[PDB]
Amino acid sequence: PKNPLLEKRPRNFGIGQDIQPKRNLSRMVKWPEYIRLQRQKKILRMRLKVPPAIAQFQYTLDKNLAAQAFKLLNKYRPETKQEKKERLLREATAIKEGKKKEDVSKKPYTVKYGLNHVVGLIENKKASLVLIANDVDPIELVVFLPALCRKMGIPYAIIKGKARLGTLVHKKTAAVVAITEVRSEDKNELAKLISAVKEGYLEKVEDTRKRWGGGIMGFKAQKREEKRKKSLETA
Amino acid sequence: FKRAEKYVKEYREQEREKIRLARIAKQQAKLVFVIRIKGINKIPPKPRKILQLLRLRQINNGVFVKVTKATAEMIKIVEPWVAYGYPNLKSVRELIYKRGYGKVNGQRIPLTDNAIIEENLGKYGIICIEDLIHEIFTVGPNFKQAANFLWPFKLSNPNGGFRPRKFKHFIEGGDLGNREEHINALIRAMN
Amino acid sequence: SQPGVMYIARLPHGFYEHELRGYFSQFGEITRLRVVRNKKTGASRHRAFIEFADAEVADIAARTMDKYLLFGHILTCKIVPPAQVHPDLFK
Amino acid sequence: SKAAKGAQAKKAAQAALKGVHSHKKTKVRKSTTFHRPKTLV
Amino acid sequence: GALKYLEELSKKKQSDVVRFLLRVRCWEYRQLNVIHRASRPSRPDKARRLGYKAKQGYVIYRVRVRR
Amino acid sequence: RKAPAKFRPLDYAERHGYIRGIVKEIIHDPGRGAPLARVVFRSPYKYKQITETFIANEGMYTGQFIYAGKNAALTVGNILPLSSVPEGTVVSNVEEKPGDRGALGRTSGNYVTVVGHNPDEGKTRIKLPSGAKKVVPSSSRGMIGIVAGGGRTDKPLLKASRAKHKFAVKRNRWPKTRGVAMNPVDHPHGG
Amino acid sequence: TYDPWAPDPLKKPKTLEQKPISLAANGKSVPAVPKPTGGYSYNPAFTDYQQRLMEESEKAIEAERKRLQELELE
Amino acid sequence: ALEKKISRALGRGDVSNAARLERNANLPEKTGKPRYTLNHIIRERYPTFQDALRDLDDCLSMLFLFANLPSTTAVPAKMIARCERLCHEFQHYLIVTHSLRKSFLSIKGIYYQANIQGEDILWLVPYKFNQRIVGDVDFRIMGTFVEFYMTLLGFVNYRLYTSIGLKYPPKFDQVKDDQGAELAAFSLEGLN
RNA sequence: UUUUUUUACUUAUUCAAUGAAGCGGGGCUGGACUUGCGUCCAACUUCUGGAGUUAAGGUCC
Repeated sequence: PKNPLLEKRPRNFGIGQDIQPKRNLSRMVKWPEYIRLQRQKKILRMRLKVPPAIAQFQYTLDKNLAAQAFKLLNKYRPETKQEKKERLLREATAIKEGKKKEDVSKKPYTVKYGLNHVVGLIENKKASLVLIANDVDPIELVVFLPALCRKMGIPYAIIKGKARLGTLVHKKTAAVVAITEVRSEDKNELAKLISAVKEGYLEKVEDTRKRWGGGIMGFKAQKREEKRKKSLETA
Repeated sequence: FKRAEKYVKEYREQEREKIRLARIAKQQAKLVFVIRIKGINKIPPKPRKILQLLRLRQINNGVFVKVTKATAEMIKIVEPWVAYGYPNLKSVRELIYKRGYGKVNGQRIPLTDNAIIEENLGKYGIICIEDLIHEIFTVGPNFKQAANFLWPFKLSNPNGGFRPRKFKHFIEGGDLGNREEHINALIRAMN
Repeated sequence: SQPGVMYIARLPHGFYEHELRGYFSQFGEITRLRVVRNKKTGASRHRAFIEFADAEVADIAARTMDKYLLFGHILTCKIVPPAQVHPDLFK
Repeated sequence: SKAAKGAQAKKAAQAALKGVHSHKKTKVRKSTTFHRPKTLV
Repeated sequence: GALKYLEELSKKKQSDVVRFLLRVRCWEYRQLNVIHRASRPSRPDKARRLGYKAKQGYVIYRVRVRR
Repeated sequence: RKAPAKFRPLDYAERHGYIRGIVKEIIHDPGRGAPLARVVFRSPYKYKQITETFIANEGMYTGQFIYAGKNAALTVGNILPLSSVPEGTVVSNVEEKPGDRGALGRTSGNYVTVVGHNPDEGKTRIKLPSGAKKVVPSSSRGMIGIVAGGGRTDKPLLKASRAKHKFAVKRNRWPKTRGVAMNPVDHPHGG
Repeated sequence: TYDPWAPDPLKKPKTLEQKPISLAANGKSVPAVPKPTGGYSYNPAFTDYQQRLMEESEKAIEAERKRLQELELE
Repeated sequence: ALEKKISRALGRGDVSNAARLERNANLPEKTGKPRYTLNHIIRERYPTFQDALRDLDDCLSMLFLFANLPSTTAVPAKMIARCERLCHEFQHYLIVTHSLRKSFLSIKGIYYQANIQGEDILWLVPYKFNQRIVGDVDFRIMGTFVEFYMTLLGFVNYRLYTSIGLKYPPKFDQVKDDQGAELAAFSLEGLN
């Protein structure tokens, strides 16, 4: 049995009645200027008409193909500081016993990175696959890269994360990575990934990459225009 | 949502397990300590039944097993889900003294006194914790009774004390077969 | 309303009737499914037909799963038109 | 319903193409005032 | 590398892509302070040919002046 | 002078219902020919109550309850949007736009007459004290009645001292020297 | 190795040298391990066992009497 | 800050860097010692060895209790093994100096009274059984007490062994320990 | 493809207010017309110079 002295005291939150409860006012928060600036920058880029050379960066690899690309590319990460020091120690010992460094050091197969390096590789057609980060600021660094890869016949894909590519190449960020050569036990995997990129990204974005982006209205403007069209259709 | 790669991986795991179990069935006294570890998510009915009789449902459950032909066949069957080896006297003593629970009335009762052992196993001449340890370690005539009285040991995860490796399992699958005396390192770390 | 038939090819070893039904039941209800298998040995021939009850559900599944890289295989997922569906396809 | 079947198809397609981490937590703010957070001195 | 392409593209200031980038960046820099620090150059090829290096001790400051 | 004579800021309570205030004091504002009324409202969001300063309409008194909002009644001292009053109603401190807390019809014995409504575009035609016709948004507020202190200018000032006392707190230029009484370098009328 | 017993405040404040609070009723410092009496032996003397039994028995009688009194009051 | 760096390495996938940075953490689950060194605190809190010998009652009761507990996250298994090792070393000193005076079998445990340098030291040891960690105690603050007392007992053991002219720490045989030697796994020989 | 006219829009720019508090769109309930269920319009305090703030309570643990 409950205590008879316990009482229910409901509060009425109508106008002129009891004090309003504490609600979630996050939609109307007076944000700091940097937060407001970055949000309004994103919104302005959504509002304006985006030319196709910039708008094509909104189409990237999906989750499965990006995961397969990173599954291949994590086997070809560059040398670490400790690995390079150990290799240099072995080469120094080989020089001391009178052998060339190539006798104890084999040919390396690493992911090629660095924007000028990758651009030169594309120009000399040494690159077999190119992955371009979708969030490079300034965008002019990579805006010509799909056209360069299309002119030189190189398979490319736009991928999410310069930080994700930096994890591959032991950096904070990486604007672009390229695969030129892999080992013979991964040549079949590289060919399959290249064919998967060609069939599942490039053919699917062949028509959408030429279209203008942006031009999206806000929520209240969209509702106003829908109401206006409904009124015009009714009358 | 479940991925198609998960479906294909699960089929290949089940076909490998079926081939291995068929090979074991076609091919047809020491003390071992067995710890249940994380393995394949889908378990075939015969390994599931062997885990039923070995009381190895939850992860980090440990049991003592007398090595016979039937028990060796069971251990070989449930090898991908267990880590087993030969425990030493220190491991057996520390396990029974620090994590020792008995099964009286179907209940988990900690071994806080010799009276529990005397009224539950006194018909077999086991009247103290040291008598229980002697039966387990020397594998006496009443090893089955002693091991059935002993509740499965709940071993701890050392990775839980460090935040960057908080979700990591302590024992990684892949090192199949008998660990022999190297199970004692795991027992010392987790007990 | 009108059922929709999806033809899927380049299936890897492991994508069989149970896995196909379990995967595409997430997209929608499946009424019929078959895997092209040889009668001599019982092995699959890496092709299957899945007819869903619902046509744009089938279209959505086909557009999602087309050119999917799965275990070294790039899946093919097309929609069989109702004019070209065999009346004895799902025997 | 047809709309329910279509929504289920959209949800399955979205989970297949983008994953299952579709949602994000945001702070409930009972005030419209933002304060500079207190950091280590 | 890419900086030759950046120079050739920076020549085309009345093209659609450069005009769009100039418009959005003009709005952003008008929203920012009159003098403020830039984390990296917005024209890396121009900064590099004027003598900027990505080395500890080189900084970039952005400034607007009334014309 | 302590505070400007303004309405409450246009909030949710005035936009959708009504909020009650109590008139505590009717005070003299130096430099202004009309009295002011101090009115206390509740805060809908906190326990502390809010004191406002209105231009007092005639017939208002201390201890009187007044009501501000869309659903307020048509009584002297109440503050209503112009869409909530009929044609022919006179009002005081009429907002030019909804939310500027009062611009038109503020001095003693003055008012603004609601000539008409255009409900399709949400506009209201009003007549100003100078005789001008204006169109304002219908959500603009006004206080029902005529500003108190009317007939002030009927009494002659009769004395240079009374003019001096009037303009000393008003800061207006007094005494006024004629431009024709000046030199040609002082005024264009000089000479 | 290290063998001890052999601007920063190199001297401790006397507030640290102040003794900790004792929760004992007489206000004196309780030993960390109190000395056990004969009534706590595993095989105690009959007199000490009977003394402890009598004390705990009369305490139990008083506690149950108080509990029944409060139940009657309720 | 080091834990943040280890989390960054694990998130980026640098397993070797994560392991190398984890070696600098000095985790108790790996070392058997407290995460933070309290050696400077010991001298401040005990100005004299006589003060340490007077706090030995609480120290020995806590450490002899915790040598029989299961491994938790607060006190890991290697820490518990080190507590048992320190208790065994103290018992060996008492044996070789014949400093044990009285022993009592109570209903709560075994009381021991020894005399070290004219100070009476009384500590209580549980019977060898399963010990119940109830929720009415603050077990993590008990673990901090254990870390402090194990740091104190290490220095006390070193001072006593050096006073009686024995090398410290004593030789410990892991094979005999795994066979169950307990006290017998220690070999005491003279200094130099 | 371009030049003029008006004719809408919002994102540049401009103005105002606020402690950036309830904006826009749906749902629930009630009322009106309508077609035989779509709109719009309303929820909440008016005899009194009182008081109103630390959530009462419901339900799963």
